[PDB]
Amino acid sequence: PTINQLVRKPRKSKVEKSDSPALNKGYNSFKKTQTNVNSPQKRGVCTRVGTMTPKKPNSALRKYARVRLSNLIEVTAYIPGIGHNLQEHSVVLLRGGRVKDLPGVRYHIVRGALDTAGVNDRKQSRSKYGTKRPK
Amino acid sequence: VMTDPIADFLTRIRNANMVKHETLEVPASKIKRDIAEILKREGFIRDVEYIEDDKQGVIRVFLKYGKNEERVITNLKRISKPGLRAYVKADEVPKVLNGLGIAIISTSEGVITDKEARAKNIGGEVIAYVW
RNA sequence: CUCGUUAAGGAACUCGGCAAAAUGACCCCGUAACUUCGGGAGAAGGGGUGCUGACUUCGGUCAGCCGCAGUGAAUAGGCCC
RNA sequence: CGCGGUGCAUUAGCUAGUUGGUGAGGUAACGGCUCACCAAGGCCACGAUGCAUAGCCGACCUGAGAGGGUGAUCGGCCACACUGGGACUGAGACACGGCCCAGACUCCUACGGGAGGCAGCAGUAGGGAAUCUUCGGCAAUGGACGAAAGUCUGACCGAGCAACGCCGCGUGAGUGAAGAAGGUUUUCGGAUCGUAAAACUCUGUUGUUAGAGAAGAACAAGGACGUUAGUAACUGAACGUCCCCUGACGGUAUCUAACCAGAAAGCCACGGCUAACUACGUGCCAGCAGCCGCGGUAAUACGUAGGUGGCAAGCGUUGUCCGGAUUUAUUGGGCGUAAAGCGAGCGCAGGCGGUUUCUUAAGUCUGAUGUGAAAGCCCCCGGCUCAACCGGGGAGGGUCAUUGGAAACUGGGAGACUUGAGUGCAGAAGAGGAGAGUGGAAUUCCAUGUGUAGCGGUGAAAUGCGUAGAUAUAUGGAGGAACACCAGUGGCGAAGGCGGCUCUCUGGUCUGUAACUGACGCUGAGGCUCGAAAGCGUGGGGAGCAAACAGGAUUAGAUACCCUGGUAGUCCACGCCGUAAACGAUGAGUGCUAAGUGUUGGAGGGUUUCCGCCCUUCAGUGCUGCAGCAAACGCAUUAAGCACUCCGCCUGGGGAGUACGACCGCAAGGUUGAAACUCAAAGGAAUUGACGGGGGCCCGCACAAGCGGUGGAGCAUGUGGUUUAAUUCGAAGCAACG
RNA sequence: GCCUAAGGUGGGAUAGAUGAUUGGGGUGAAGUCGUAACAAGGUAGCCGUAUCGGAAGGUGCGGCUGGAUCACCUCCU
RNA sequence: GGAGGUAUGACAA
Ligand SMILES: [K+]
Ligand SMILES: [K+]
Ligand SMILES: [K+]
Ligand SMILES: [K+]
Ligand SMILES: [K+]
Ligand SMILES: [K+]
Ligand SMILES: [Mg+2]
Ligand SMILES: [Mg+2]
Ligand SMILES: [Mg+2]
Ligand SMILES: [Mg+2]
Ligand SMILES: [Mg+2]
Ligand SMILES: [Mg+2]
Ligand SMILES: [Mg+2]
Ligand SMILES: [Mg+2]
Ligand SMILES: [Mg+2]
Ligand SMILES: [Mg+2]
Ligand SMILES: [Mg+2]
Ligand SMILES: [Mg+2]
Ligand SMILES: [Mg+2]
Ligand SMILES: [Mg+2]
Ligand SMILES: [Mg+2]
Ligand SMILES: [Mg+2]
Ligand SMILES: [Mg+2]
Ligand SMILES: [Mg+2]
Ligand SMILES: [Mg+2]
Repeated sequence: PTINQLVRKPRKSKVEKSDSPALNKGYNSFKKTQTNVNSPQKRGVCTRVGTMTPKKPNSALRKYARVRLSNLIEVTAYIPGIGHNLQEHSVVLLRGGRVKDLPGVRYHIVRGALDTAGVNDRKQSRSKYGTKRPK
Repeated sequence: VMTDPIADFLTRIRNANMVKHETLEVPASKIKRDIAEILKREGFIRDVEYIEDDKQGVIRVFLKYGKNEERVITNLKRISKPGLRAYVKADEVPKVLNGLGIAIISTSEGVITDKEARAKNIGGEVIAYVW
């Protein structure tokens, strides 16, 4: 471009965006608007717990939960690990991160936080999946 | 048209240098005369001569080669394009190739080198580097 | 039967707002969707109107006065989706 | 008051005390600050107005820097005090813990009436992913008041909670083997956990206990003296020197001594990117996963165990910012084929601009002066047992400001010149365009005769037409459309596009000429115009061709390809549409840069009886090709090379040229033009293979030419199913089945 | 008495949430229907437009080569 | 010698 062009219209950068828009918003019941807040984790209520079939190179029953967030955005997350204490209406805590198998799951569920029971008999990579030491 | 006869002069030099021609002829102006004299007395050219004709003084150049083959000039480049003109201060005077080339500057004193400018503590418009 | 008033409410009447009531003249402001760009439109919605002196450059205007009320009575669209 | 700092034009108009003036009023003060009167001005594409967003800054994080992002703690300016308004008091408010009023919200009432406003420090509820004790003292420092003691002070000093962060020390150290047991593994020999352990020697950072016990404190007042200038004179004021007393923290820091190795290490990862490997279980399930991707009976990728590696009182994970990302390229990118050159032109505004004298000094360069607070970054110092931290000093920081010079360059102004641009003279070419008419060939139809059984069509046929005279043949006539040869990577035009012939009107281009103007030019958003074919409106017309459609065929089907018919439409005039593989898939302009060859229109020259040939030169139009360019293909004086000016355009693929909005349109739909969500690819060029209902060459019981068989019967044998207690297992196109 | 906040009424503007129903879009190991494109993809393909049709797509008009094959002219080597 | 025009094939591996 010519410098005249670059003054008549400047370089307008490639607009960016997040891999987790649901975490980057909030809600005040008074004015009832999306409040933009950069929150690492959130709370939600599992509105469904089920299984899904992953993409073609893989084959499995991937455990998901559809969840109703504090900010009233409904979100599909993954239940990592082996086993869960979850049901519909079960309070849950959510963190970010894709699950490359299904597309519609941009989020993960956290273990050891709330009604989510810690994983059972997991001794390695233990902070992850949230289960206390075997003494 | 000729919106930049200085850069036309520089590019004509570059083209003749790439084909390894021996001389040049150019419709001249006083700034071209200054630049040609600087190159003459800095070692990038063998010789330069003038021609007076009614429309405009022609200036002819006689280029320089270490051998039949080797070139003294490698490439030039104008910085004040003029679409974005380059004015610089006595500290922001460029140093072409750490002193192995030369920048050509115009100042209150006149058309001079980065040597003289960075010595006198003046600056001005930069119009050409020479690798 | 033809008329006139009516407390509070106000279509609960009724097949159904039937009938009656309300609006109604003039000046000014302002006037939507839609549209065959002509209209819709007097849309809607509002305000003002009497008398007496000054004032205009002749209609506007200012001040004052009286009344519950000033097209003071009669005659003149109910409107919108 | 200058200047500066955020997004949208899918926001182009905005204002009316608004703009200015004459008066008057008003404020601490200027002024439309306010009122009247007079006038209609004023702001804006250098982005006004509107919408959204936001306290600004020093500074903080990152970065080579340019820059980006943030505005927490500390400091500065601003604004607010339940929401809105208004004043009073006062030097100072239109006042957090003041007043009045309106509103919302709550509280106490004896039910008559009152009262309140934590975004002060703590603290409660709620929201939330989540961020503190309803602590002590005014000893310090600072502030109000007071003559002073002193009173007040949730400012502030301190303490408390939180591994929230940065720094520091720990969690013992020495000796101790071809190496205890046990764990894991094993090639069953051994290997590793491993000098790690046990054992012996030492220590007490730390911890427990007991003693000693700082600074931070300066003071003020008070008791004493002394000096000054004021004194009629002493108290007294100012100044100096002694005495006097003052600590929440806290009996904490700190120091000493006694004692115990004793009470004190975990987190993540180990397929590659990435440092770090085996065993068992599991078997595309369980699960892993930042990306590539692991897992389907032998998983260094799941889970566990052992082992190792990186960090360490932390580790890991999410979320946010920067960088890498030159992935918005000023530094610092591109547009022939990958993303992208608007379809093309005419031109307002702006951007840029030939040579040159003089002038200025807006830009530019430059000296000095001031300021850029402190804290912070950085450099040198110094104190905290070092370090963090703390303090001192310095440095730097501004597209900063005033003054003072230069002026080379850009700009401003007064000129001057002709090369650029254009006018004039004379010539050249041309499907250049619009209007008008005219033509011969051919088809179709009609008429007249000849003549009579098929014509037409196909891979096959068939539908059809034809005995009522077909086809065909010969002579005319009507009607429409297109122009054989010439005709050519030839010509013109900005493009689209334009081929018969003549005439009317008209445009641009080229060559010389060197008379004339004398930089007048180029680009050109936004606008205006033109603009293939299809298509729309009105009315004509309609020969042939031909969507739709019909029928015949084909086909598994055939809403198609084939055939026979055939409507709109194709054509004319006007008005709309405004799209294209609108392509040289290459914007316009200018200049420079080997050569070769043809060719179109010219000009000049040297010959030639002219013709013609040759040399030079301009403007185009093709091919080959050097340099250079290119990812390659390819380009190369008709650039995709070197350069400069301007415009348009791109920032992965899809969603999507969609939606919303606006404009345009009779309508169809066009122009502008996203996001959500989704993938880790999409793509370009080229290479090797393979393939081809692609070509060429060749060969083979491959076909052809032939002979004899299998498939049909019966039996033998093998195979598949099926039955079976079992009918053992294997073999499955050629290449399993005597 | 002027000025005046709040308030009421009125018609508009603007931004968002929700909305029966509907439209296409994207993703999802082994569902269905054809086989449109890639070779001459078996009718060369694609671009624009119109029209048709279950669907790809087909047909007409115009354009392009980002078109394979055999047969002529012009050009260059 | 070369250029311009003149029917179907499960998913993964
Ligand atoms: K603010
Ligand atoms: K306020
Ligand atoms: K593992
Ligand atoms: K028509
Ligand atoms: K082949
Ligand atoms: K074309
Ligand atoms: Mg009544
Ligand atoms: Mg009723
Ligand atoms: Mg009635
Ligand atoms: Mg009346
Ligand atoms: Mg960088
Ligand atoms: Mg308060
Ligand atoms: Mg490795
Ligand atoms: Mg793991
Ligand atoms: Mg295994
Ligand atoms: Mg492209
Ligand atoms: Mg400072
Ligand atoms: Mg047409
Ligand atoms: Mg070539
Ligand atoms: Mg045979
Ligand atoms: Mg037999
Ligand atoms: Mg045999
Ligand atoms: Mg096909
Ligand atoms: Mg095909
Ligand atoms: Mg059809």
